[PDB]
Amino acid sequence: SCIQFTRHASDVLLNLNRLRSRDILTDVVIVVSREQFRAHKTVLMACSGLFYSIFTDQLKCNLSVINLDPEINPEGFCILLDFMYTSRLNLREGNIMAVMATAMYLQMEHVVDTCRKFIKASE
Amino acid sequence: SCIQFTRHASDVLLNLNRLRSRDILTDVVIVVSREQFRAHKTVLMACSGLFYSIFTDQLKCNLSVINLDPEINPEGFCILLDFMYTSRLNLREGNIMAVMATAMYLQMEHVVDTCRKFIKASE
Amino acid sequence: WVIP
Amino acid sequence: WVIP
Ligand SMILES: CSc1ncc(Cl)c(Nc2ccc3c(c2)CC(=O)N3)n1
Ligand SMILES: CSc1ncc(Cl)c(Nc2ccc3c(c2)CC(=O)N3)n1
Ligand SMILES: [Cl-]
Ligand SMILES: [Cl-]
Ligand SMILES: [Cl-]
Ligand SMILES: [Cl-]
Repeated sequence: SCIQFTRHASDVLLNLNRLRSRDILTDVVIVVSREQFRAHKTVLMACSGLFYSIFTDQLKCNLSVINLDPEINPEGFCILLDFMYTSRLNLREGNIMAVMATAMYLQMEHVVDTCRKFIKASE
Repeated sequence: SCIQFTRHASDVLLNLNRLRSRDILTDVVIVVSREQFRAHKTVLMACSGLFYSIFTDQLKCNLSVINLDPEINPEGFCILLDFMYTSRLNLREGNIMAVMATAMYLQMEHVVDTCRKFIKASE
Repeated sequence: WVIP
Repeated sequence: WVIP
């Protein structure tokens, strides 16, 4: 018999992004080919199968620095980190291959799906 | 020129609630008249003006235990904590007064608004 | 607010 | 996915 507030999840995510932009309560640095990205472990886990696996590991859960595979493109990661905190994906002809490869590595199934679809339309 | 995934914010919140239910990466205990509630500081801040003020304070941001005012009802808090992580509010004739008072103290404006409206309909 |  |  609950009532539901339609905009609640969006408002929560908007506030989480405001905390990220002001570097409030960020608890991890993600290193991508020397570029550094500060974030909240819980948000990374909520969006990515890879971060979910990493931060549920009894040793890795306590790390303040995570280094990604050197093949990972920093711009592709940045676009995906922005998507995690906003639901918005900056998908462009020039970045789609790097975004899809990064989303496959991060295990972000819905992003991988839209990249496959946009690539298929161009062929 | 971004594309947007409609269900992303809801899916993020659902995963944050899964982490709460399994007590994963919870970083604070909220004490309400001896009852204890584990949660994520970032989610509490994203939902409540009171928690936002508390965890942006340079001293309180580091506390692992927060004690609420003794007038706060533990059931009212529990219903609001559930709403924070699900967008669903269990509003009932028997709890509406405790839920509204707790939402006013926690500074959860949309919850206060629906409580005022439901009370006005019954008068 | 809605009935979910 | 939509055009926001
Ligand atoms: C599976 S239970 C669960 N519970 C809590 C969390 Cl934080 C979580 N995250 C997560 C796991 C896998 C995947 C994603 C998020 C996005 C994606 O495409 N795959 N999962
Ligand atoms: C105001 S900027 C901002 N930035 C980040 C966060 Cl985490 C935040 N939360 C917050 C503040 C006030 C209120 C709520 C959340 C719910 C409500 O009714 N009032 N606010
Ligand atoms: Cl470390
Ligand atoms: Cl995704
Ligand atoms: Cl403490
Ligand atoms: Cl609210």
